[PDB]
Amino acid sequence: MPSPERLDKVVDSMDALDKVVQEREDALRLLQTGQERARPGAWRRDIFGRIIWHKFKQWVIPWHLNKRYNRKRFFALPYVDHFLRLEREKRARIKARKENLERKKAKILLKKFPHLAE
Amino acid sequence: IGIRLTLPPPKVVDRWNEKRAMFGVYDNIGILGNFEKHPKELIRGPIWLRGWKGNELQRCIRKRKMVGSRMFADDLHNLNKRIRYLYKHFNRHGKFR
Amino acid sequence: KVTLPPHYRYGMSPPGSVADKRKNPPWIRRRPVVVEPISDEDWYLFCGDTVEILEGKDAGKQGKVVQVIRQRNWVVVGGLNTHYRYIGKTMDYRGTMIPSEAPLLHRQVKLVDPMDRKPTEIEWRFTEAGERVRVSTRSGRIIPKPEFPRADGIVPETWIDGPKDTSVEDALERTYVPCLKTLQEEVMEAMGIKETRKYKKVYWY
Amino acid sequence: ARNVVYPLYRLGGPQLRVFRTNFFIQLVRPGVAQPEDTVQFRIPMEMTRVDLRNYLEGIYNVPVAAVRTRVQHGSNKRRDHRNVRIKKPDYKVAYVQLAHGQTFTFPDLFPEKDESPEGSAADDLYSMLEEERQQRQSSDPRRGGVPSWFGL
Amino acid sequence: TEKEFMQHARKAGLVIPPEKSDRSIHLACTAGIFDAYVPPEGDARISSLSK
Amino acid sequence: PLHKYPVWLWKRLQLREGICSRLPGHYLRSLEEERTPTPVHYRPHGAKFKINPKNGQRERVEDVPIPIYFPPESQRGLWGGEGWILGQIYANNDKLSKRLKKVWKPQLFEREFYSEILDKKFTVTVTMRTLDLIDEAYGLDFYILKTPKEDLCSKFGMDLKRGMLLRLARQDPQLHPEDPERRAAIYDKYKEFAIPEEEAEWVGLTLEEAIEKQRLLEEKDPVPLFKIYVAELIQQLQQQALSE
Amino acid sequence: GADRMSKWTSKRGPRSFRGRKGRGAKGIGFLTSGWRFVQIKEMVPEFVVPDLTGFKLKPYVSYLAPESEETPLTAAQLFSEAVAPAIEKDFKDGTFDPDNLEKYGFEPTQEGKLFQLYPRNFLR
RNA sequence: UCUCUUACUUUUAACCAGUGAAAUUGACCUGCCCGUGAAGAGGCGGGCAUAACACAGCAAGACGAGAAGACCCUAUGGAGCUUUAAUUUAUUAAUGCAAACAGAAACCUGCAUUAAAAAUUUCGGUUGGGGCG
RNA sequence: CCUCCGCAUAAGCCUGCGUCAGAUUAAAACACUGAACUGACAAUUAACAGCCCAAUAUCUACAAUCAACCAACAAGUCAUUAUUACCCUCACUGUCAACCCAACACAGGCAUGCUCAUAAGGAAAGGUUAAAAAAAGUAAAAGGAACUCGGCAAAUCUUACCCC
RNA sequence: GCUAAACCUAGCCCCAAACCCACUCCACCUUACUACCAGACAACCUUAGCCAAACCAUUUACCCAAAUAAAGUAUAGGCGAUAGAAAUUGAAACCUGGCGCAAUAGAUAUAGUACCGCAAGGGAAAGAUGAAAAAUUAUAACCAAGCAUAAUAUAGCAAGGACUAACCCCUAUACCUUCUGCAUAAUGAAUUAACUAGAAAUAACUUUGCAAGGAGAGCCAAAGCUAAGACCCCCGAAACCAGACGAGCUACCUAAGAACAGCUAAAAGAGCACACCCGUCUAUGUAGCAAAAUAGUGGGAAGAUUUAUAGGUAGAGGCGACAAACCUA
Ligand SMILES: [K+]
Ligand SMILES: [K+]
Ligand SMILES: [Mg+2]
Ligand SMILES: [Mg+2]
Ligand SMILES: [Mg+2]
Ligand SMILES: [Mg+2]
Ligand SMILES: [Mg+2]
Ligand SMILES: [Mg+2]
Ligand SMILES: [Mg+2]
Ligand SMILES: [Mg+2]
Ligand SMILES: [Mg+2]
Ligand SMILES: [Mg+2]
Ligand SMILES: [Mg+2]
Ligand SMILES: [Mg+2]
Ligand SMILES: [Mg+2]
Ligand SMILES: [Mg+2]
Ligand SMILES: [Mg+2]
Ligand SMILES: [Mg+2]
Ligand SMILES: [Mg+2]
Ligand SMILES: [Mg+2]
Ligand SMILES: [Mg+2]
Ligand SMILES: [Mg+2]
Ligand SMILES: [Mg+2]
Ligand SMILES: [Mg+2]
Ligand SMILES: [Mg+2]
Ligand SMILES: [Mg+2]
Ligand SMILES: [Mg+2]
Ligand SMILES: [Mg+2]
Ligand SMILES: [Mg+2]
Ligand SMILES: [Mg+2]
Ligand SMILES: [Mg+2]
Ligand SMILES: [Mg+2]
Ligand SMILES: [Mg+2]
Ligand SMILES: [Mg+2]
Ligand SMILES: [Mg+2]
Ligand SMILES: [Mg+2]
Ligand SMILES: [Mg+2]
Ligand SMILES: [Mg+2]
Repeated sequence: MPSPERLDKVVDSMDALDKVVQEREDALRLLQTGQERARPGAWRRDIFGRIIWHKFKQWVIPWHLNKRYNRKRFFALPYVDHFLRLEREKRARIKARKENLERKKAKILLKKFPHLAE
Repeated sequence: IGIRLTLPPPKVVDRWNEKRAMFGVYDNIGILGNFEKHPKELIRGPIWLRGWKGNELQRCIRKRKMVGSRMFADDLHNLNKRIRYLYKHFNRHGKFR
Repeated sequence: KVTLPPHYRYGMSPPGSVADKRKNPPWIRRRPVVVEPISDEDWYLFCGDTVEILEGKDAGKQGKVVQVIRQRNWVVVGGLNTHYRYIGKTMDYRGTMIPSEAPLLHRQVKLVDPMDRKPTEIEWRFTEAGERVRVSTRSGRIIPKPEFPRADGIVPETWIDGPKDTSVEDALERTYVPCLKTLQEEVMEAMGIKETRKYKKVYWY
Repeated sequence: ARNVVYPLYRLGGPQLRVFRTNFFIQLVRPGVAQPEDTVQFRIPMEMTRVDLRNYLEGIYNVPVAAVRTRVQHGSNKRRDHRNVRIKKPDYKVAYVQLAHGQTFTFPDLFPEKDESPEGSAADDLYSMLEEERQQRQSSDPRRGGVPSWFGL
Repeated sequence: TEKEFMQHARKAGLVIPPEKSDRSIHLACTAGIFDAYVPPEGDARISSLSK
Repeated sequence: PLHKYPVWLWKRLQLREGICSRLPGHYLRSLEEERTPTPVHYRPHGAKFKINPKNGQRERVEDVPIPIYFPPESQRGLWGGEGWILGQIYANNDKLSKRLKKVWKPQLFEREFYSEILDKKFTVTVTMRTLDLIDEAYGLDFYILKTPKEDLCSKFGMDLKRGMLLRLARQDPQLHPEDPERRAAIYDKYKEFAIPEEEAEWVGLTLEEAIEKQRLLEEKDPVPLFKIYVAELIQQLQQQALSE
Repeated sequence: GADRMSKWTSKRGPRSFRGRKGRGAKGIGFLTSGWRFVQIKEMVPEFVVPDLTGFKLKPYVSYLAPESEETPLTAAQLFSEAVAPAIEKDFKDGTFDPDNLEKYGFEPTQEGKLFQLYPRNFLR
């Protein structure tokens, strides 16, 4: 391509233009309504027991009449409690490894560079 | 094959670092401190091993009744199986009766 | 975009070049070189700043810095600590020998005071205006950051507007007047589009 | 627009209007012979032929008569060093026929004459290699491999 | 049985380093003489004639 | 590694943060309580020490409650704390015989009762224990109010307590609106169970129902920043005029 | 032998599967009896393209421009620049009341507006 | 088909060129006879024979190779199945009583008795080829 | 010279013998243009097909088989009206290939519509020699089951009987 | 001198401390990752068995919220294998560590990816120059088996005694394991490298301390008591139980479809005979083309037929023109 950087400049310009227009609308929405999100939503447990942010959709009939919406379950049954602990402990092992590994790097790094301590 | 062709990197050990020059200090805290402290209280490590000694089965049994409620589900299940196996090994297998 | 392995080793060739791909294929895994941690604020070596070589083949010689690598704390000086390699070699031609510079660690170079061309240590301080500057430990004098050409290479002092370049008088003119209307509402007023039909309420869930 | 929530429409509702569109089309040269009025574009999946018809007339003021689109599958055969299949993204190819009998031919964006520099260009590194290569000569067979540097 | 050789090297040009780089090659000597000198014919005879 | 807290303490840790910590203080105390229910399917010892006939020594004795299984159908009636007993038995009452599974179920009756506070008749499923306890309490309304939560063992029974307590607190005229004298007479018979309406509104609710109830009290559309900034601007302008 | 780790698209499956699965394009109508598709004009997004004649701005900006610091817009900054001068002027005059908030520009409700703010009923 | 086989073509085969497996393998510089031996010897004893060496055939030997083979026996090792093996009726069904009712009954529940259909577990050793221990 | 194959659809598969370039170089041989390998680029354009149906009541005894005879049982594969509501219109998706399931470029498995021998699709022989043994096929004097557990194979195109 | 061999990091393990993550846009319970229509659909229910009792049938340890001590005591128990308290006593507590691992190790992890299986599920392998690759004129020598350099000369567990001399002479029945006894024609081993198998202190003994007392609460003591040292392996079943996943093969069923030339006959679970289905006999093949095929010969081929598609029945079971058949080789 003759000038590949030209595309990057326009894409940066397009994203900057989109940020400015979006920011102005967001500032006005907080003034008139105070809502921080332009799309309605709520925090609901899924079938897997984890807290998720469910983004609402547009419907013509109320939710108590929707055939397809009512099949979707937003509650966790008791048998998911054990799996939640298992997944939490899995992250704890991952978190522990990261914390312990960083300390190992520092201890080794002072052996070859003692001036770091001094 | 199976043996290195070069010498290992040289290792220099500081015989007078902070830890070695102060190793064994306060081991006579009870004798020289009017028995206010005990040398076993200077042990640092697992809460179920400070000032206590036993075989593998006794360590597993003691660990389960002290930190068993804090262990992970996988670790707790492994500990329970280890106790079951060690119970069968020591009380049913061996050369002497 | 940028695709760097977790233990990618930076070298003289910039990342993403054709030579870098051959030198560092995505599958290879080498021992990560130990790098002394240096804060970005603590770093005091910049391009275009003359430094003296403390250790090397030719120590005590001062040369301008053309490139710096923060990842490995590397300093490149033109005309100093350079080996010789054949460039443009083919099957029939032996090649042309050119001097190729070698990187220098930050501890292998030492900044020199502008007044006295001697090695010295510098410490970061502040001026009266509040701008951060570096002050030498001995014979404290201000050493400003030398001017260096930009990465892209555009010279603002030799810049001519093109056919699709906004003029400065139009890129700085303020046309925005704050109000309580969205862009969608404002455009219809300017364009003149009228929509008398109303939007019926819907259910969100 | 893509990656946006389209407001739902009900009977007698307001006209759906888009003021800023994120659709980007690129004109491509057809790989096979096509009619003169036929023009080929690459459009995002979220774009339809009805949107494309209003896209060209709305923005470029290009009258279009017939629009036909097809979805092209991207080959997933490529595998990397980890034996993981590399997926080439699928793209939608749109064929546009001009309305008022206009004929469109894809221009040559890289003319050979323009590529050749009429003005003199003298690279510093290139000059060093060229001059030394021409000055240096092949070893004379009659010299039998004896170095020619020595004048003795 | 799916293992293969690591044949993935391709030939690249060493004529020019990667472009759009601030660093440039520093050269100490020129390629050729700026103005070629042609010694006068018969200088060998003048070698004997030192005066 | 190890968890900071034991697993059985995580339930009470969830009451320290989130919407649970914002629940009323009196309601939170009722959940943490683990009061022992009244024995039903076993006879308590009655004493703390007894003399073992074998060795003639004063040994300590403890009452070990028998686990009770309450079917979900028991939450729509007043079983009096009875329920299914899931246990084992020995054939022919011989320890050397094989062990078999045995389930004991209470005898259920769909009796009808009348509540004076609510002025309504209910057709509920009850056992003989509930019938006896109501007679010992001298009325259904007394039985509901006197019996604690761990002894009622019925979600519907807890809802009746909440309904009755609100009428004893609000002094609701809906109870015989045409009989002012009769209305006061009923409320003077249950005056000993008066509870403030603030605390009587959370009685019997489960943890899940309390969370939703508290969420509704905290649910409101956010105030627009325009209204907030108007107060800030005027307040600053008022102080500005004072300096002038 | 099926590749379960591949993106499921409309190109896979029998005729019923291929016709029901799409690519993400929003519908612009509905199917009537006899499989006859009815297109709604109001469901087709109509592009509001302005006139670009005599437009000062250009896609690029000349390098001879100041490096002004970035000042992201906020609700408080927008309120002070637009609404505050109107309120301050009326406050000095002495005729100010909360009832006239709609006069300053405040919108108590978003209903009855072509462009609602929450939830928004317009495209980008 | 045979007395009684024979001829020919094709594939295979063998040779030249290309590509290139598998079971197998303690180490072998790997002979015959007689004898001996854990009872069937290339290896021990006594005789005989014996330059090295590849290719093509053959199938007597290497108790040839291939799945701890089939076949009998062993185990206080398993499982299926059958039953007048032992241990049970939890469960199911039918009655009885208590309970609970109306004024009689049913449903339900508890405790029993009958079966039904199942559940758990085991199959003592010694001796005896034509027996009825 | 073969063709018991072919073409298309359905299902399945998912770019998998199109172009260009390659230090290229292993598809069970070959290979420079080498290429069923790698990189890059190109592509299959809807009329066919898929994706349908405003509500409430009310309607639908008499097969099919050339449906006309006849003859059945196994008794069958196809229908609306009334009133109200209703007038915007051609979107979306599938479209390639020598292809799929059998660990393989596997002598196997594989639905329907046409062609019933092709107008389509192919190649049994790497070269040589013409030993044994082995597989397949053909021919045979005189005899014709003498072979063998047995007319098994092969030739031929047979008769009669018993058991179940 | 080839193949190779070496080369230290990635990262991990065990503790301590501290209570952890989860809204860029869009999509995602229908066939998930699919903008957009009238629903009613609901969670809760003793674990069992292996195993030990040398069978087995009652029984047989499983954190339940303070270490130690009371104490393996009271009790429980085919009073037997074994199980087992309480009153009471009261504890210190400083995260930033290692007589942990170093690419067959340490997590499986370069990754739950490649790959395998319909699914549940199983589950890898490997990397190595240098300050500089913008020094490849590069990261020199030597090292397993395997080869090459360099085929072989009577005779024999291949060696030993020897010898001027390789052989020739003389002497010599491989190893391990299992058995009374193996050169045994009994087991295992082609070979190289790495990995791979004896854990417990009651008593007694030995060596110190103190001593009618010993011990840093409890416990023992008629020379004992305290402390240390020093004794108790690896691989392999067929099974059993619990909870899941499977009827895309097959067994049968349901829904709505499709196929069956020609001839003879008659309104046939008829005859001959293609497609099609089936697999009688023989041969080839036997790590094959094929974890059941090829060639020829056969049975049926308008029906209790064949077949595509979707759905159903799931192991204490299904299903079955009962073959103990079939339910993913
Ligand atoms: K043989
Ligand atoms: K395919
Ligand atoms: Mg299309
Ligand atoms: Mg050959
Ligand atoms: Mg092999
Ligand atoms: Mg020999
Ligand atoms: Mg012999
Ligand atoms: Mg002999
Ligand atoms: Mg031979
Ligand atoms: Mg043979
Ligand atoms: Mg025995
Ligand atoms: Mg049992
Ligand atoms: Mg159509
Ligand atoms: Mg040949
Ligand atoms: Mg003849
Ligand atoms: Mg004979
Ligand atoms: Mg005969
Ligand atoms: Mg005969
Ligand atoms: Mg025959
Ligand atoms: Mg729709
Ligand atoms: Mg709809
Ligand atoms: Mg046992
Ligand atoms: Mg047994
Ligand atoms: Mg590993
Ligand atoms: Mg060697
Ligand atoms: Mg000899
Ligand atoms: Mg089961
Ligand atoms: Mg089926
Ligand atoms: Mg016919
Ligand atoms: Mg027939
Ligand atoms: Mg059949
Ligand atoms: Mg037969
Ligand atoms: Mg067949
Ligand atoms: Mg027939
Ligand atoms: Mg099914
Ligand atoms: Mg059948
Ligand atoms: Mg039978
Ligand atoms: Mg049988």
